[PDB]
Amino acid sequence: VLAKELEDVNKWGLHVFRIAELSGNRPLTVIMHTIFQERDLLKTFKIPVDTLITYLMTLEDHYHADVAYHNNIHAADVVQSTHVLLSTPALEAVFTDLEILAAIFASAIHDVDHPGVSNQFLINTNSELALMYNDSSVLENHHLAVGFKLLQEENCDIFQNLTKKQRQSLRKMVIDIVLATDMSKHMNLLADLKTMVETKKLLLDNYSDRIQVLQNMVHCADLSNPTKPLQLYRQWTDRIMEEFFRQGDRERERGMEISPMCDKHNASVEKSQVGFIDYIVHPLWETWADLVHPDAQDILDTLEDNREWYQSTIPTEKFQFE
Amino acid sequence: KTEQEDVLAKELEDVNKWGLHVFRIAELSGNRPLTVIMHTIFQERDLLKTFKIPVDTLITYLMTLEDHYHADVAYHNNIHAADVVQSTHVLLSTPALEAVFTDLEILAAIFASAIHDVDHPGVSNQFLINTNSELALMYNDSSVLENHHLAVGFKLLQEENCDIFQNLTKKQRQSLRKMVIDIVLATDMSKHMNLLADLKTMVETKKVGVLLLDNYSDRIQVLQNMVHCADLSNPTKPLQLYRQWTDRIMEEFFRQGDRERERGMEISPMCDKHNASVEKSQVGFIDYIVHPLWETWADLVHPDAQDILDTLEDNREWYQSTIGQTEKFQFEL
Amino acid sequence: DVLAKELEDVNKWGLHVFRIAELSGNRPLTVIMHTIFQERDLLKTFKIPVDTLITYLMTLEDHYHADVAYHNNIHAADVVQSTHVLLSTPALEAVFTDLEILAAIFASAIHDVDHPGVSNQFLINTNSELALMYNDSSVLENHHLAVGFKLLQEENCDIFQNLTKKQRQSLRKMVIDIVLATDMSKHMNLLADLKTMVETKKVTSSGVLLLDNYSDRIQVLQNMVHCADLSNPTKPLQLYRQWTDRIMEEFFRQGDRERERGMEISPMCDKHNASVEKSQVGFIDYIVHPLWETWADLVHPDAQDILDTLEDNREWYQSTIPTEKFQFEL
Amino acid sequence: DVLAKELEDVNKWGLHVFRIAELSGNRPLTVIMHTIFQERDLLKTFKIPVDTLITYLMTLEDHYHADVAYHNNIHAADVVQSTHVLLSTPALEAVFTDLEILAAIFASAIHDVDHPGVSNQFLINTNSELALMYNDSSVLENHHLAVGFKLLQEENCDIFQNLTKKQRQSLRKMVIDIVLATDMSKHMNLLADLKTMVETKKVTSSGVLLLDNYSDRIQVLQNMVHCADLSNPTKPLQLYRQWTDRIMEEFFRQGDRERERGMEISPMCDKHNASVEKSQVGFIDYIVHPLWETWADLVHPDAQDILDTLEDNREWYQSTIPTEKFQFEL
Ligand SMILES: COc1ccc(C(=O)Cc2c(Cl)cncc2Cl)c(OCC(=O)NCc2ccccc2)c1OC
Ligand SMILES: COc1ccc(C(=O)Cc2c(Cl)cncc2Cl)c(OCC(=O)NCc2ccccc2)c1OC
Ligand SMILES: COc1ccc(C(=O)Cc2c(Cl)cncc2Cl)c(OCC(=O)NCc2ccccc2)c1OC
Ligand SMILES: COc1ccc(C(=O)Cc2c(Cl)cncc2Cl)c(OCC(=O)NCc2ccccc2)c1OC
Ligand SMILES: [Mg+2]
Ligand SMILES: [Mg+2]
Ligand SMILES: [Mg+2]
Ligand SMILES: [Mg+2]
Ligand SMILES: [Zn+2]
Ligand SMILES: [Zn+2]
Ligand SMILES: [Zn+2]
Ligand SMILES: [Zn+2]
Repeated sequence: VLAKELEDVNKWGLHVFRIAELSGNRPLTVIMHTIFQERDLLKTFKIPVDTLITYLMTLEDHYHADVAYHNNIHAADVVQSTHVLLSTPALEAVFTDLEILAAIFASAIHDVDHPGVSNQFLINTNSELALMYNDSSVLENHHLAVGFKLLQEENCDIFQNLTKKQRQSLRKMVIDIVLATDMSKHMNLLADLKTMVETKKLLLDNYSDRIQVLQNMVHCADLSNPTKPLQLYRQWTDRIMEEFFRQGDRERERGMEISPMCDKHNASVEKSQVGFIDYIVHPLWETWADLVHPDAQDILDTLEDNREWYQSTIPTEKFQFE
Repeated sequence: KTEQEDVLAKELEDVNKWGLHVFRIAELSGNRPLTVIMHTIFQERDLLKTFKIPVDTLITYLMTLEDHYHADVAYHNNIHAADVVQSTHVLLSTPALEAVFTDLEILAAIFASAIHDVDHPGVSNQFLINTNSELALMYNDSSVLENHHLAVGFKLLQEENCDIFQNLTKKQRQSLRKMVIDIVLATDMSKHMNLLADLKTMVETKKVGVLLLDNYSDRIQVLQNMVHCADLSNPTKPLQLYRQWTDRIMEEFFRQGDRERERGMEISPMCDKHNASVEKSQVGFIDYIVHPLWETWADLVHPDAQDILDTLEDNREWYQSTIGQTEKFQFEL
Repeated sequence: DVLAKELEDVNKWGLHVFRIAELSGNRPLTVIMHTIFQERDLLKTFKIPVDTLITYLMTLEDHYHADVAYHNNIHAADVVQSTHVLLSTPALEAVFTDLEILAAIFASAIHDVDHPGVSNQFLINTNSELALMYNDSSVLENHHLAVGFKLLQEENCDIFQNLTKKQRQSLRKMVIDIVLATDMSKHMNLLADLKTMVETKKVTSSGVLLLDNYSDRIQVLQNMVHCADLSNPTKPLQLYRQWTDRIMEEFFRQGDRERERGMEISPMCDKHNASVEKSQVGFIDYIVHPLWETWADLVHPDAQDILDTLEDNREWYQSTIPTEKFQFEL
Repeated sequence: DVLAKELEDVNKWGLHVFRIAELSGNRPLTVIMHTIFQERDLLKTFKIPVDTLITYLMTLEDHYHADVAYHNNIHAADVVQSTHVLLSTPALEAVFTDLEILAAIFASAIHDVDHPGVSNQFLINTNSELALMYNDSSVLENHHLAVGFKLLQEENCDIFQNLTKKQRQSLRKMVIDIVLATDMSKHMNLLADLKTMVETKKVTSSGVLLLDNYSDRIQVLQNMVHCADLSNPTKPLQLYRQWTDRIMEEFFRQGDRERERGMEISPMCDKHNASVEKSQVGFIDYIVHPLWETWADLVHPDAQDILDTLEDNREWYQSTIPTEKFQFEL
């Protein structure tokens, strides 16, 4: 049964692919709806249930089924991971229900309508998307537009019983969160959070500090694959690489320079994963674990066990460093 | 999970708390308080794993059992059974009884609570005796209903897919069966005096952090009295709930009086709507029956049952604020 | 010390006001008022010397009766603080000027000063000096205002000493219009006017209340403090139950006075034939809910969590029931 | 204090034995045995002085090697508590006497005492004095018993002082029969006998297994402790993985010593060419699953959830795969 798998909704390491299969490819709808009930978000913001389901299905339908990694399973995973991260004891009673909703809704839409290729592929091919967004956070800008645009379809406005101020406030937060998922923003985000860990009171008594924690939270949820039970992590690696190698096949067909990690004929899958952890995932997830000491120690330890597992198996690093 | 199912699940989180809103749960479940509460308590206590009880079999039995409580009966219906089930579930987890009872003894107390008033017709044993009912004739005027409640609770195990005990060994089943019988037959009010006197004697010479109970007589004594305490637990509930229980039992009692009047029978204690004092009857019920029982219990599990005993005396005072045959009656138990 | 940690809840509906009264040494109105004024920076804004404030607040509080069980300095503190929370309601963000805000809180602090613990009609029946001065019309409410303003003239008490004449004359007007609305005989007409406002309701582009003339701005401020006054049945049940126990003791003393004197006993003042729980349900059904129902719709959906408790507490009192003509004809 | 809360789970499969070892101050065998003796009333039944029991348990436990990653006191404790759970399975209710229970529990407790963390073959090929003493046959298993019984002779350590000669001679025969059956070279015939018993299984009138001869009775107790000994994979994955890490560390220490000495490296002992997950899968497919499948048959349906976990945990090891001649041979 599906229902019995959803009981793990509050735990790190939910059987997410299992839920994907059991709900008939509706992991984003079933998990988002569970969490909305679990958090009493339908009562608080008077979201009609039919309106919520209809929107969620709509949002899910706009994730591509042929995209290996950035599809509805990835989106459900980031939504659920943010739901767990919100519930850490060191952030207890820190966020309002509007900020809670924002981080969770921002996580839901954060990759909607992904074509399975990078911003630069879109930029180099003179895509209509890159032309509209002036080669700047092309997809991340797009994910937001599509996610907000989708509220306008029949019976999809889930924010209809929010006041003007609540919609303004929510809208600003969702934008600041999803635009922080752009990787060219990782270095400054980690730095800003590095500073907060050093001068913290936990209390956050202005918008700039509050959006900043919420930004990094969803960012860690986005970069959380390596911190998961290994049998799930392994599945995230098979999926991203399948997507990456496809862009490489596409770049190669077109006579383009093949991107970092996209060459199936020259792929150090294992070495790239240690590089992802060493350069990006671990440096961030360690700074999070400081902010919320010791709430993520087992998450941090799972990360180091996976890195060691991937190391043992070793029979783009320029890109990781920058 | 529907929107009503979620609100019901939100109510069900209080299953471990005295004064659960059992009437809201009755409404929210589509009049299935006993199925939902029993199912919850079996999950919580891992009784399905422990006794390898198939889940479909457990739900099919629960519904079937609840279907044999009479909807038209005002007190001794399925909301009452669920209340005694839940109240026992709480009393079992009381700090001073921690790790005292085996898995089978726990199943026995809970199953006994569920079945203990099944198929109650709304009338006393004496009404059934005086009318020469077949029930009385079968059970020789002795614990007529209490025998019936048991007979029926065990009978329904034989319906299709209803045997929740199918994977117990003969030893396990013979033990459980004997404990359920000891517990339900203890709910007959003609047993109140001995049950309490023996409990008083236990408290007197009681060994202990948690209570030490070594032989069968003493363990069955505590279990019988615990369920007897859940059975007599209305006055110890928040006033909002206790008042509902009173209206319900008085509506039941009054129906029996009207039947007794119709038939030119003598009207039973507390069943006369043209001459009843609801409040006065409650003070008697507490002073003579419920308080001396809950006082003793609170001694046994001290100081776990302190708020409970305090609610009891607050409620007695409130019924005192608002104020013969029935005092004679209550005095002799 | 201990007080300081309770006073952090001054922006919340349900402040432990009775404990604050204990910890401050029977000085709740002074501390809660001083707290609210610093919180709203009303001293810097209006050039109020902090010693002049505290002296006046001490003076005002002293003129609340320590022997009156309900209408004392704890009730005033409670009305001040409930107005303070009601002024921060989202649907009213940036609506009211600092002067209009000072007016609301001032009015609430003074609204019951020198209350003798008996009704207008007791004063009127007995030919009291007060009823003869105010011509039997809003006797106590006129007095509360008059005392509240005359204490400004005691030593080092004039908190408005640095207000301009236009500010002073405008503040005075608003404070008067507010407190005179607390006479329960103005309730029927106050609600009618608040109702007609919800049916012809204008809202700013930011979503908040659009009030552009004086009649409507005062109207809202009148009902707000009127809601703060009748805010007991909407607080946590532990607070509410204490307010009922206090109002009745004070009602009962009035009845004892009326019996002694051969006077007809006022509704709810007979200790020998009393229905405390059922009169609470009547208070809620006929007066409080209908008022808070129309406030909720005025600030929709801000006042939902408060309306839910008023309906919760009505149920707790309803369940404990073993003067209606009075409640009806308002 | 936090220890009492963990020892509540002593009757339960999946007890947090590592957490109990940290909380007792590296005394899992002493606390766990003591708990079980208190819960089974064994001290009363056999007039075992309580100080004698503790001194013995501290002594026995002191003789498990601390520097050994798997075959240490934690493993001894784990096998004791697992047998204790298995003895209580509903399908064996009232089958075994008190002295047979005492025998299985004591046997579990002593079964790896003074284990040096290397195999018999290693002790044989290096001509150890222990191999010489035991003529290369069940070298370690003979030693664990000799030490286990030898320690009864230390000061205040004779837990069997108040047992009659008949009882002592009977307990001793049983303990020896049980521990010597923990030699893997006996696995095949022990299992073959369990299967036989399952095929010609008799239940009593009250639904528990019938065993009217010593050969049948000791078979079951041998297989029970054999099951407890091979129970790691049937534990919560979180417990199982610590067991797997600890054994492989122990195996890998021996491989390093064999390499150092120019010896052939034993199966699963080369840290440079290891398949930690493929080994657990094979360990389950060849040894653990055939054993527990047959046990779960004997005690049907008592061990269904134990068997289900086994089957979940195998699949987890398949998923983490990026020796077999040895496994199959047994
Ligand atoms: C589990 O395996 C992985 C999962 C996700 C990523 C991402 O970078 C995802 C992801 C995200 Cl969060 C945001 N912009 C694009 C993508 Cl492609 C990933 O990438 C490794 C890696 O080194 N990532 C850095 C990076 C920077 C700029 C563009 C693209 C990538 C993984 O390792 C192969
Ligand atoms: C809160 O209101 C009540 C709830 C339950 C009872 C019972 O006695 C229930 C109940 C139970 Cl436990 C067991 N045998 C029958 C019933 Cl009828 C009750 O009765 C008061 C009272 O005085 N009961 C004594 C009595 C003795 C023998 C037969 C019947 C009754 C209540 O007060 C009127
Ligand atoms: C918590 O319980 C109460 C709290 C306050 C009141 C008041 O009405 C106070 C209050 C106020 Cl606001 C204004 N003029 C006088 C008083 Cl006495 C109250 O009174 C109930 C009630 O029915 N009041 C209606 C009324 C009062 C006076 C004149 C005309 C009409 C309460 O119930 C017993
Ligand atoms: C959690 O994982 C394990 C746990 C226990 C064993 C044992 O075999 C233990 C153990 C036991 Cl019961 C009895 N004689 C020695 C040991 Cl070394 C184990 O060994 C693998 C395995 O396949 N075992 C077979 C075997 C036969 C003969 C001698 C040694 C081993 C594990 O897998 C690596
Ligand atoms: Mg993205
Ligand atoms: Mg009965
Ligand atoms: Mg007044
Ligand atoms: Mg061994
Ligand atoms: Zn993403
Ligand atoms: Zn009953
Ligand atoms: Zn007032
Ligand atoms: Zn062993």
